[PDB]
Amino acid sequence: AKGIPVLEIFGPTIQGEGMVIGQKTMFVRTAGCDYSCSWCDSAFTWDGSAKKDIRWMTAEEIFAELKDIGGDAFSHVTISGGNPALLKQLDAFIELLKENNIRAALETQGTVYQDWFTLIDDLTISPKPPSSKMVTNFQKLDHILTSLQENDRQHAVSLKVVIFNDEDLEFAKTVHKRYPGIPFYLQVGNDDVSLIAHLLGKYEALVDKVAVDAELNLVRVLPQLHTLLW
Amino acid sequence: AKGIPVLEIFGPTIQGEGMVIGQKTMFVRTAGCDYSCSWCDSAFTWDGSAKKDIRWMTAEEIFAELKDIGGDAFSHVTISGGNPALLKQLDAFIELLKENNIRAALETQGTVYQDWFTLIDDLTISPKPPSSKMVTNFQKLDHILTSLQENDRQHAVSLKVVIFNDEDLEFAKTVHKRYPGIPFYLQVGNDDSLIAHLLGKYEALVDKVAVDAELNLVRVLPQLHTLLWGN
Ligand code: MET
Ligand code: SF4
Ligand code: SF4
Repeated sequence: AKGIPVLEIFGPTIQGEGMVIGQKTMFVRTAGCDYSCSWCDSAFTWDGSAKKDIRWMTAEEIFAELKDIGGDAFSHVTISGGNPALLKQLDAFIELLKENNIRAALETQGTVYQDWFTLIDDLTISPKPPSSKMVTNFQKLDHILTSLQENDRQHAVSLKVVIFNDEDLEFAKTVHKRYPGIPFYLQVGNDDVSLIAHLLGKYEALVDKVAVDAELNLVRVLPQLHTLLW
Repeated sequence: AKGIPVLEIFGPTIQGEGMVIGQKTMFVRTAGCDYSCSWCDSAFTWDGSAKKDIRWMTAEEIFAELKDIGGDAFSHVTISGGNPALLKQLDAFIELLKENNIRAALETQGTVYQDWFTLIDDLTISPKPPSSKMVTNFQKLDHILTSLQENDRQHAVSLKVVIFNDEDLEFAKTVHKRYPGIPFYLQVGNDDSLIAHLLGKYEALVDKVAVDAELNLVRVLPQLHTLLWGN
């Protein structure tokens, strides 16, 4: 259990949200989360239901399976969870992706810092809104973004906040106004219920609210391309 | 100086494609295109259908109307056409946007180069595929990207090639392999329900790139503005 807890490896596919939306990438979803958000779409990563399905793999084993699935049709890998920032062992895998000249992306809610953050080309910090029933530690969020700006990583970091209600939108203003020099992405909240027409109505409704708000000018409102496709 | 040929000024809205998709911005559409692409969705910018509807405004007049439409709910302006690169007069309007601390974006096919290219925060070079029946001058395209990489503007330039068939996809490989360092974008072409048809075209384009080894550092995106409001 000294390796990397891997849950699923699939691709190539398109990143459907965030800073690198549309990027063709391979996904390596790891296990473990320090959050228990109310609308966690990947609860199996932390509730223990997929504990038996965990495959503790080394860095070279993950890369070998990435080549058996993606072949040579990928140059970008996305690590997700869960909260992959909880795993310090990922440093060996992120370093392995760099040796093979492969760009790496990762999303974390911003509760724990790792030294290998400086190696991520597309680092997404995603603070969770109050609708998740999670308390946001802005002190730890400050330390992470400050450490990234000191290590000359501003070009690789973005902020993404999912919006389910008007209270989440006010939370996004607090995060955006606190870190003005960081690209800010607003994502539409998904409520599992022709859901494609229901989602474009939710996306357009969020765009209309941001269009009239003067405090959310340097933001990017995006939907989830994956849920619209599949 | 000289007035800027403006066709329409609206916003705030979101950018629906490419380098800064989803970015809230104000659109300032200029007139004049040195191309005549067969599927030009903005034919009125160059065919001469709306010569009377052109307002030759100065840099201060355009910025004044931007504040009347969007007020303080915008910090990003996108210049579209047409081919705004044919207008040297835009240097005054872009400098005015930088003075007011406003980011600027522009998309051009990449024929003519201007000095104010170094002032664009989100510059998109969009070479046209063979389906446009246009001839791509790669010798003239190399000059633009070389000038940007010399003026330390590689962090603000991207390539975007719209795809309608398999022949356009092979043209995107030639452009992507010719400029590896520049971020590359693939966009779905619209035949012009429309929404359910474009998703099938976007899904089909994703499946083709998913098994392609030459188009790896590529972002495949549709037209978001068409999926919400259509034509
Ligand atoms: C759909 S990928 C993201 C899943 C989950 N919201 C996370 O933070 O990892
Ligand atoms: S951070 Fe993501 S994976 Fe973790 S509980 Fe929240 S939604 Fe689920
Ligand atoms: S370059 Fe763009 S605006 Fe100009 S003719 Fe071609 S499609 Fe139309």
